[PDB]
Amino acid sequence: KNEDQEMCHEFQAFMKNGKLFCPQDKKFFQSLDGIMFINKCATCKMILEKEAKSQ
Repeated sequence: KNEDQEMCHEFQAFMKNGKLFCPQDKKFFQSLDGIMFINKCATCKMILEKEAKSQ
């Protein structure tokens, strides 16, 4: 429920077995939703890199 457990909600689908390919179609930048997701993209990506430090 809280974003403190699943910060990546839409980008999650962009994860291929632990591989987050955020760089896909940022063209959405031409819109607010795109400007937003794109802002959460580069960020949602580092969210996965954090799991690599736990193990």
